[PDB]
Amino acid sequence: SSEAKPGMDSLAPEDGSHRPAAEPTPPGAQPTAPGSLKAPDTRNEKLNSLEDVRKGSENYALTTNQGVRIADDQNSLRAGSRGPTLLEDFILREKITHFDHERIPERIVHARGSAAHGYFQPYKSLSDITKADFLSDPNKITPVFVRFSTVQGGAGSADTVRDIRGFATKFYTEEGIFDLVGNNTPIFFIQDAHKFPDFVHAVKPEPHWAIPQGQSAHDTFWDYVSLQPETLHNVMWAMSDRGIPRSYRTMEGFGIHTFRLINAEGKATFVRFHWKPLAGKASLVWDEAQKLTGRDPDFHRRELWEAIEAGDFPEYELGFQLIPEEDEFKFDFDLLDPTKLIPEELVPVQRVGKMVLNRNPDNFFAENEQAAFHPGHIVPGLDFTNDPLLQGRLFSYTDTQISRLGGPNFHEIPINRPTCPYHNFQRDGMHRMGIDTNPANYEPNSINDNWPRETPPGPKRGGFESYQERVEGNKVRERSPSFGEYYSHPRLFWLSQTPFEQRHIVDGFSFELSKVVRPYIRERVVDQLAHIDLTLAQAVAKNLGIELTDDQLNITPPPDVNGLKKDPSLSLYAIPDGDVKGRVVAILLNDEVRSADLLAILKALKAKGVHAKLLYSRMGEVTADDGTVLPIAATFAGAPSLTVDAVIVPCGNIADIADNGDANYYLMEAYKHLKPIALAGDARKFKATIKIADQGEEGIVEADSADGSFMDELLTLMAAHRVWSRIPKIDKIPA
Amino acid sequence: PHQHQSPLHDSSEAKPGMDSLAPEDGSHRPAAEPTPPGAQPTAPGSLKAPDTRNEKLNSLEDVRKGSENYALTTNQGVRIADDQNSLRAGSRGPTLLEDFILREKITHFDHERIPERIVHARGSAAHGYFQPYKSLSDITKADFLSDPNKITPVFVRFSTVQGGAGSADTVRDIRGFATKFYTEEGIFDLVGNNTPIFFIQDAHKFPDFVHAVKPEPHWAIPQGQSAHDTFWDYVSLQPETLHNVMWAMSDRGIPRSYRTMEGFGIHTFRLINAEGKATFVRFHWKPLAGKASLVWDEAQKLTGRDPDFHRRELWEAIEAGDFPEYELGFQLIPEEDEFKFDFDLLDPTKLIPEELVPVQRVGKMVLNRNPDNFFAENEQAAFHPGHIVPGLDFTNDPLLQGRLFSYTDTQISRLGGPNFHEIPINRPTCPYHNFQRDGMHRMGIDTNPANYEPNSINDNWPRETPPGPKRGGFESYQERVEGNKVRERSPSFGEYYSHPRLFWLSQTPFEQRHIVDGFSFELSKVVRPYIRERVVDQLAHIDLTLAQAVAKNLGIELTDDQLNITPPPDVNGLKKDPSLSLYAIPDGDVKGRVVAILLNDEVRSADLLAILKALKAKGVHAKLLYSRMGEVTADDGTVLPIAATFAGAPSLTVDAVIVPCGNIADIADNGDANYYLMEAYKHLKPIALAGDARKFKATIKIADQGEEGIVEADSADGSFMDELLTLMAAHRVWSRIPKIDKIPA
Amino acid sequence: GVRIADDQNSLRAGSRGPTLLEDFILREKITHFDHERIPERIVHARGSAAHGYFQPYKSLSDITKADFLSDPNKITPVFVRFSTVQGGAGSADTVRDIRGFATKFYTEEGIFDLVGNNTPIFFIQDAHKFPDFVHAVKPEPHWAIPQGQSAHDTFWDYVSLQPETLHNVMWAMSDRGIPRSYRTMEGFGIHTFRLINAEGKATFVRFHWKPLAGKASLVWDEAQKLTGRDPDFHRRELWEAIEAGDFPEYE
Amino acid sequence: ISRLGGPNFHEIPINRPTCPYHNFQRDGMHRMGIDTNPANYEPNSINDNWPRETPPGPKRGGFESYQERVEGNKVRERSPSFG
Amino acid sequence: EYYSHPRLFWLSQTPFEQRHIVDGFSFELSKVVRPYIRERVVDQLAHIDLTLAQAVAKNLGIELTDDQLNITPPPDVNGLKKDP
Ligand code: HEM
Ligand code: HEM
Ligand code: HEM
Repeated sequence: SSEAKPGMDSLAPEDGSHRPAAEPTPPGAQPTAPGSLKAPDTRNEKLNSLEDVRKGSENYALTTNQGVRIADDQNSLRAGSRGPTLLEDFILREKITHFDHERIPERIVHARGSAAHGYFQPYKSLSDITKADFLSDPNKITPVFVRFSTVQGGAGSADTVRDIRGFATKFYTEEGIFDLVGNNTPIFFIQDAHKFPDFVHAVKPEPHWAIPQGQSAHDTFWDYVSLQPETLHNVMWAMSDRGIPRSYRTMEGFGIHTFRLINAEGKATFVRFHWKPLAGKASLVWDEAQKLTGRDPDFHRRELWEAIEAGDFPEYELGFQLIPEEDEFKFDFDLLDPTKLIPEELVPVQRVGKMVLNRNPDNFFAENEQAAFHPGHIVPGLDFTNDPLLQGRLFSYTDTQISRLGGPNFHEIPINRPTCPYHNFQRDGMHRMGIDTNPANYEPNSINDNWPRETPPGPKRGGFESYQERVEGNKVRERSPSFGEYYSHPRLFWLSQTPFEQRHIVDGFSFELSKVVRPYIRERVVDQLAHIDLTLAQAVAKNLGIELTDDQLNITPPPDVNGLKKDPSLSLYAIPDGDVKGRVVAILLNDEVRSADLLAILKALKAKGVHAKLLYSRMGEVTADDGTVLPIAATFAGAPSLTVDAVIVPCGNIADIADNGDANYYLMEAYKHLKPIALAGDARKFKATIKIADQGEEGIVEADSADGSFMDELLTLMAAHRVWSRIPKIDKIPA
Repeated sequence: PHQHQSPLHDSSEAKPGMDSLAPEDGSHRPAAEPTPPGAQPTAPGSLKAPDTRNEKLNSLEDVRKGSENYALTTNQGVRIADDQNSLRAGSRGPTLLEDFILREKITHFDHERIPERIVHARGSAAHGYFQPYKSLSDITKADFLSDPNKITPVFVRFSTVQGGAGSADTVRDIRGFATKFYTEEGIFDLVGNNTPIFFIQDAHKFPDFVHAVKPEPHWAIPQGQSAHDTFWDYVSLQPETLHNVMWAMSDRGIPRSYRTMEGFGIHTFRLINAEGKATFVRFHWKPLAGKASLVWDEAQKLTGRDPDFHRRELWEAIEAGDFPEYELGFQLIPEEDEFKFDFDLLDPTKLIPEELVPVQRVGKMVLNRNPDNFFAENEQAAFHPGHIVPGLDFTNDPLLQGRLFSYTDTQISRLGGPNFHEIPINRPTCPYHNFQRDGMHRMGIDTNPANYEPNSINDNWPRETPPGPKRGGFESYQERVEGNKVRERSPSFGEYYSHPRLFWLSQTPFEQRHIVDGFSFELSKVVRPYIRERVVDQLAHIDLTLAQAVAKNLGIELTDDQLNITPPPDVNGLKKDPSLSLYAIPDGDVKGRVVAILLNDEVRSADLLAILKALKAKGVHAKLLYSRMGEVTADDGTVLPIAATFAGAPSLTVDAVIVPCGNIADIADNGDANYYLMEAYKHLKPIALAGDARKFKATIKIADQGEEGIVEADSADGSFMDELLTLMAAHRVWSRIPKIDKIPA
Repeated sequence: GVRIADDQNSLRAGSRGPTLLEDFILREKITHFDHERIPERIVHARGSAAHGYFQPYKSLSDITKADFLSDPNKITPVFVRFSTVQGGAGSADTVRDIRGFATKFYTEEGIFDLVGNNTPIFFIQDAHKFPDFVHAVKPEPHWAIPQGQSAHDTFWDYVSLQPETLHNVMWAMSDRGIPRSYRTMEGFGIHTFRLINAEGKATFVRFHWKPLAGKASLVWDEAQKLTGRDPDFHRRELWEAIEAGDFPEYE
Repeated sequence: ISRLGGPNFHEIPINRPTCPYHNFQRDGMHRMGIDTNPANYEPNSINDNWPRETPPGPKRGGFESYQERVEGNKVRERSPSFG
Repeated sequence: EYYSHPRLFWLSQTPFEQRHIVDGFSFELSKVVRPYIRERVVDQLAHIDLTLAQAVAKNLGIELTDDQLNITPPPDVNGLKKDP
């Protein structure tokens, strides 16, 4: 009955094993913790400015929100032991009221997201092309807050779904907040913002039954796509492995729209923003990603948090595609068309700076959930263009943030606050934090000598002025004829893919269309694919039991994009960029592990910054051949192959795990998913479960012992991400 | 010199770069020192009195925003170049959707308003401090009452009840008097009214009573008035309302200032000491400035001439250094004495007569600083009687019981969520730590690994604190509860006429006349005559003299049966209690009062010098009035600045009128000057006439020999000013009442 | 009520010009879209519902004066929502959790809501502990992990320190925590309530829902993998059974 | 939106049109209207593209803005004619 | 009283249902990072049923103390050992 009474006092273990070490530790070594407790020495101007709202807990009394000390937090106030609860229990009512009101509306789109703190630093001054203060000095450090997201799913949906990913960066500049709100693909599905609710309604769960969550694999999405060919380009990206990234650290970022850079002389240069991952480009395979939404719906959120806790800081290079004003009409596509990409072969990405994400938040709700990004948040030195999708976004973000964040003072929520000064004549509104002392709440005023005052535009610390673009035309609701091309960009993307990426696009479309109940929708989508590429259209049609007509086989292919048939920068894997730091290997233990193998495996993995998870049939410990006590991180079922990048089976008492269904399935799944597998000594007997002949094959590392050559072979395979050459062999594998 | 021309006459007013617009002489800036009302423009508290400070005011510095020498920016910190124009395609073209500066500015403006308070929507607030006279550790373990040297910052909001946030101050209504104590052991809110009782007994009836008093639902009329059918319909059918109605119909319902009214918690609460002993308590606020009220005609007309009179007077008194001061008082009743009275201690429609249980002086509260921003500090302030601290507890009073639920519930929608305690004005100054998370507008960033208890992950922190003599956890007094679950009023509450009778007989004859006139005026506004008759029938159960006088004014004749109604009994042997009268016991202070001085084009400087010297010595303010603004020149050449016109600052706004000598012919035939005196005369205010100004006695129908309340002499001097200040100490000239009815004003 | 001529384009100054603030059609369409979401339920945010009817077998006037239970021919329309507890509105169906079973009875004498779960008991004894228990089971505050799972430190920390939770924990750990369908689980009001008859006599009562389809549950590996292959499995099965005429029935 | 608690303020009885109103807008706080349309987007084939756009015409036609000619640079500037 | 109702439930289950309860606890506790929490939960299970606690402990590499093996089972519920 002591559990139902005040107080329980000290409940922590005497050994202090409840507390995680405040130092970089590998994933699973320590319990995860709020950022300021895990890495207190990791700081920047924004993190430091948040100290005034940080609340501790240690050695403090439990109180009401009014500061009244609570004596009993286990019971309601009642008339007797077994009596009715009394209306006068203000402690119960305050505690329950706050609980009852915890939830706020989720984001209309990108509701599912994971965020981190970091910093940006430019390589050199960009004063020749932009007067933006954050890009003016190589020694200028700009704090950032980045949120990565899916699009369709709710805040409680799964991470490894097939979707476009959001990549939003809040720059806390000395001249205002700049939000770069992008996606992991260089194009969007639609051309004009007016269609945004139509497209979103089509991709989102269907209105009658609210199915499916985090999936475009349903009738309404494909109905919209079939009737709106402008969507075909982004659909091609979503159907590719781009739609299933391995991690937020292994995907690209793009602003999509052409914006303008404005220099001190007033010269405008067209710009498209890019984020290039230091970890390279890497994606999952469909079966692995779908099953991973089951085994770990928080996979990406977890991987992001744990990489930062390990010191494997996600790093991205900021890049600009720069086009002079006089080159506006030099391309086959309209620069203002967000369904069109600018090929890197035509306009190269100029590396401008680097962003490092080095600290997790303290409280997910207060920092991540309440963060408000808006592409309308630009600074002097930047400007918009007439892109009709960007134009509409400018209205949307401010409007949605009012209801989501409960009013017009959302900029006063700590995460959203600028670190630079902010002063104006705006007043009141729900939850007003700032107390204005200004005698005047209007301008022009004489009572406060007209302060705060306007600042003229200038080279630095000047007021914002829009680029004086010449506008000529009649007031029309009309799409520009220049935007009326829908097939060349999807064709360019398709031909830029490797044959194995092309197979994955075919399988992506085939799987999704098989989930469409109305067959005519499938047929209409296949007809659209025939206007892109006949090989793609035939391969999808075959998987759907659809036969193409003679007329469909005679469809003239769309033209090249300014002479380009393909661009290898559009492929995830064509150009190698694979880094092993931060990757994870499963190590399948047995009851009498050969310690020499394990010592060599771990030493080689550590040298490359590759993590390991020791797996067994149960938790606790196992004892090696030399007496070394090995702690078990998880079971074979607990941390499936889906969650790792490679599998290593060291030697020892193999008979212990040879007939274990879970051990054999672990290898079969990793095999099917094209993951590198390494087998030492008697572990080579597992080749039988994966149908591999005695002579072996590429992608299966094997030797008498785990040593120098063995580990170099496995790490080289890990640098290539997956064993693509294994694809013809997986179809026979029951996994 | 005084011919300042505008810096803007052309298209430059539509362009950026208007730059410095303040006058070169710096006359735009008010002096950051105590100044009398109207001497300087009013200003935010931190700019007017920067040296006036307390723990709460100091803790608000982190959210205070400046302005001087700063760039005009968006809420994102982006410097604005042009705040005069929208972005358009050409100078005569359409506004562009891409104008984010316009949209942010208009969005914030479009969302400025929040719901007003359901009741007490009209209010005025100030910062201050409380300090107890001595330790009260024998009766309460409350930290704020434990040491005479312990200073507790306060935030007080005074209010009306019925009217909206934009309604008038000098209405006939009950007034709210809410005090937020920022104690070291939590926030304690003492949420009271200016009368010792409420209209109703059980909280379940609160929406019925409020809906009846509020504007009628079909047409939303009347504002700030109980003078309508529904209110009197409810009163006529609910005799429990009669006691507070008597207070509302008296001059208590029309206070002169928030500084000149009493405050009461109404409910019996409990004080809990370190030994666990409970003592029943009723809270009182005793005004240092004494008790003073307006008269009906004066109050009603003042809602027109200055709907902001009380808000204004409160703000200016603090700016002048005439700080509102109130003594905290306790009526203490031992637990064993619970059933010793004719009335139920838990009945909020019953007062505890001071003759039976005296008010014990406990401490003093001083309001010494105005807020910086009315919306941020006053509008967003959230008071709740449920906000008690260890050393205090509730009782079973059925009105208090329901209040405990209401305040938290209303504050969620009014203040946009459960984090309203994070709004700067509402924040405790003492530590606050718990496992509550999220909610709209969450400011606090919790670093605790645990958001639950019991927990081992944070070694169970924050932790429960056992109850104790000081710094202990809150524990409810272990009151014995015995009875069946019932929706039933206690028979003990079923007495409605003795307390209204006690109040009535405690009033002076002139206060009694004002109660009769209050009821008569209000009931004359009721359209359905049967309602008037039913109310008169209720008055006959209180006092026959009262009922007959009201009935006469309404053309109603009392029946033989009504004339034979047995009067209600005394209250524990008391027929009356002089503490219930505003004026029976003198307590009139002159400091902070205002005198209108009616100037002429050639004022006798000797009179004006003597008048101003004597007023200043007593801390009485003066306003120099004339037929126009600017200046007038005295007989000796002294240049006199005019504060307002006769029409601009009417007699309603002042406590007394002085007319010095000089060129009286200049103002003798001025309608406004004569009406000024006629109005002040009708409203029973002291009037002083020097030399040729005595010719004004003809407009007020006063004989050559004069009368009490009219100060007159050959010149304004020592005796003249002492006579006027003695009249001002008595507040009004009650003896003048029989003469005012013939006055056309 | 204004007829729209073109729902494909924003209003702009020229075919490649800026969007104009005067496009009231665009702004209304985007404003509504921008404000579609409302807060999800604090608990039981993931749920699936259907319309139906209730009918008593005989008059229960001897034990209760409740009008909906007074006549065997009295048909009471119902709205039922089945749910999980921990997960968001976008979380998966076949998680290991307790299930909600809420019934709204549209009676002739007012709405009666029978708000129950698929287990006969709850985790805790006093409502004061509800935010403590919920915060412990929900995603951890620093990183908002895990979704739809009690398989994390804070939940088991609370359970280890609060033995009153053990009973409902046993039920959650059993196959009761992974039902095959909402049609194949029991329902309970958990609390003892009172029935009051016309003579004023009180009888203590505990409410039960007995599935006509019987009791059936998944196995853990299947339930977990099914949160991946079909996170909408229960919502789908409920909708489709109704569309097929295989009406969920409960006594 | 803030004064009336959401985007469905047109469903408040006084604000309701007396003429028909049908579109693809959904949800929002206090949604009164229960949409039966299988589609909540356009173009759609699942509901044969209904509700449909109406071309502008003499009566009962769709709204079209007057094709005013716009010529000028993007400026934050008062017209001298207003001075 | 916290153990007699969990025991009644446990004893009312089929051996395959009991195996599934053991596996439920084992899988969940394997996901708990702090080992002392797993041990404290196993200690609670020992106050319910020793067969249940031992089976969960084995899957977690936890060894029950002599004191834990000597924990007296909670009483039956009004004479019932099981309710099918
Ligand atoms: C280039 C095409 C687009 C991109 C790259 C994009 C990207 C994003 C991203 C990354 C977020 C989430 C930011 C966060 O982490 O909180 C988001 C939020 C959102 N976007 Fe966009 N978006 C696009 C187009 C649109 C359009 C056309 C509209 C509407 C006209 C729109 C309306 C919204 C809204 C309402 C939100 C939720 C904002 C909030 O609640 O704070 N987006 N978008
Ligand atoms: C002794 C009888 C009563 C007294 C002295 C009293 C006094 C007051 C005062 C002074 C205020 C305004 C606080 C401020 O300045 O912000 C107020 C507000 C209010 N009162 Fe009472 N009240 C009484 C009874 C009730 C009852 C019975 C209820 C309902 C159960 C109630 C509900 C409210 C509500 C809902 C507000 C608005 C508070 C807010 O919006 O922050 N009051 N009361
Ligand atoms: C016998 C124990 C309990 C049972 C069976 C139970 C059951 C449920 C169910 C089924 C719902 C979802 C109704 C729906 O489909 O919308 C729910 C909602 C909820 N429950 Fe309970 N509950 C219990 C205890 C609690 C406690 C102790 C509290 C708080 C003190 C609580 C607070 C809530 C809240 C706030 C909601 C959301 C209601 C809404 O947003 O409409 N529940 N509960």
